[PDB]
Amino acid sequence: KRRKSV
Amino acid sequence: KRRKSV
Amino acid sequence: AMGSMERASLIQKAKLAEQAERYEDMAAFMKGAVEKGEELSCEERNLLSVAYKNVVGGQRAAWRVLSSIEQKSNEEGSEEKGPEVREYREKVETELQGVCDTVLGLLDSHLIKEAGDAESRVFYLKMKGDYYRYLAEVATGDDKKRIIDSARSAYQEAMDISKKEMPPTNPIRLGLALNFSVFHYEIANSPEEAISLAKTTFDEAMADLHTLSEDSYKDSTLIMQLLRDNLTLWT
Amino acid sequence: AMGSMERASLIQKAKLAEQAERYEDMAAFMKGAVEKGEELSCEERNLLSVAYKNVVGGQRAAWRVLSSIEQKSNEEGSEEKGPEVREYREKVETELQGVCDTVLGLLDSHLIKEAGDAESRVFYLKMKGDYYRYLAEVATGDDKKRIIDSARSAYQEAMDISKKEMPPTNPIRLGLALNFSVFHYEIANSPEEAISLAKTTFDEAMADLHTLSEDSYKDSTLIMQLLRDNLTLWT
Ligand SMILES: [Cl-]
Ligand SMILES: [Cl-]
Ligand SMILES: [Mg+2]
Ligand SMILES: [Mg+2]
Ligand SMILES: [Mg+2]
Ligand SMILES: [Mg+2]
Ligand SMILES: [Mg+2]
Ligand SMILES: [Mg+2]
Repeated sequence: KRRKSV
Repeated sequence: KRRKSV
Repeated sequence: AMGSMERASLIQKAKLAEQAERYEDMAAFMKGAVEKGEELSCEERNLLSVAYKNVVGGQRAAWRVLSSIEQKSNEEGSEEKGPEVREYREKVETELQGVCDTVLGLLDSHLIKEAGDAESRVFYLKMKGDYYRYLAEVATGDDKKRIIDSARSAYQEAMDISKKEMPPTNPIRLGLALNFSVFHYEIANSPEEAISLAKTTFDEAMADLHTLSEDSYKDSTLIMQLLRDNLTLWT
Repeated sequence: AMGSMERASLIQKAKLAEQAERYEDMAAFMKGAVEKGEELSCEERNLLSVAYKNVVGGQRAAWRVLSSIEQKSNEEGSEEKGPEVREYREKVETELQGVCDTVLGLLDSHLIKEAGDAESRVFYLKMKGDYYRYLAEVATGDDKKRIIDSARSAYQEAMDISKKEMPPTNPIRLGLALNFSVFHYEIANSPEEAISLAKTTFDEAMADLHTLSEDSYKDSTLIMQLLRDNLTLWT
């Protein structure tokens, strides 16, 4: 799981 | 389902 | 090269390129649209950001695969394989830097200076922080501190406006906070600041959900879930 | 632009581009390697074909999305939206034609004429049939019959050599048959010929599997399953 960005 | 090619 | 195309036809073709998943074309159409010199609507700002996000995201994923192979080549007992892995990681790094410099140049000439409403100004300052953040992911030289500081300054000005002018559930404010928290965690070596900002942002949005319509609640809770995904990963 | 790079460094960088999923770069490195003028090894021929398959496959999928939107715009009671959908489908079509002309030009100058062994000659003639087939998928003018005939002639010469020189389980022979059967079904309006060729090819390979090692059997049965997938779809 890679950390989320938007 | 699309027909297969290779 | 888009100077002879009508603004509306560039916008139309950017939407067709998004349907075709041709994100390089979508970005060149939206860059042509920005260079017409008129301000962007909300829809148009989101086309610009989706196009460049996808172009730079492909470059960043390729750079991470190449940087991983180069780091392995530099471990004790690995064979010397010549300059090719470093040269090709440099090639992909220079094209990614050029896409970030293109976006930063659109923001500086002249999207930010004409953006007066909070929704547009916060959106553009978040983009400025995001593309300095992608420069900082590959920076290894004398300018690295100043590139990190440029990301932090753009995100902090966007946070300051968003806190004053937007509700805590606004999706641009939430995504700004999400990305500034990743900047703290991954770029500024400040994991506690990252976790505090994600927690506070989630909690303040939760307390504001009761004011929303069903569609606004779906938009806000989608991004809240991203903040909770990072909190789970980091804690 | 690859003239100053060593052949081996182009090959090395094509493999790194494949790991990074940078298929446009992989194709330009392999085109540089072919233009060194030496014959290709089996590994190198497969890098060339994987690179261009992936570049042209992205273009063909985008062209089909654009052609579908243009066909809808041309239905009774759809609004006139101007020339943009046709112009952009033309733009993507012309870049796809250019990638096919690049591959066909590598095969004609001078990969086919120096390919004497069956494995190399059949591989290159299958590629010639495949890229004329992708030209025929978008052809709508006076040359359409001659583009279809060029695909059929290249596939038929590859079939003639493969039948004489390779076993019926050879994976290049099987993939040739698979793609010539799709040419018959989709391009030549010959569904019965397509189904006969896929059936015969599957049955003749099944009868030859007993001669194979475990690894060869896995390679051959993978492609046999593609032939059975098309037979299921078509019957
Ligand atoms: Cl390179
Ligand atoms: Cl166009
Ligand atoms: Mg005009
Ligand atoms: Mg203004
Ligand atoms: Mg407000
Ligand atoms: Mg040399
Ligand atoms: Mg020879
Ligand atoms: Mg033989």
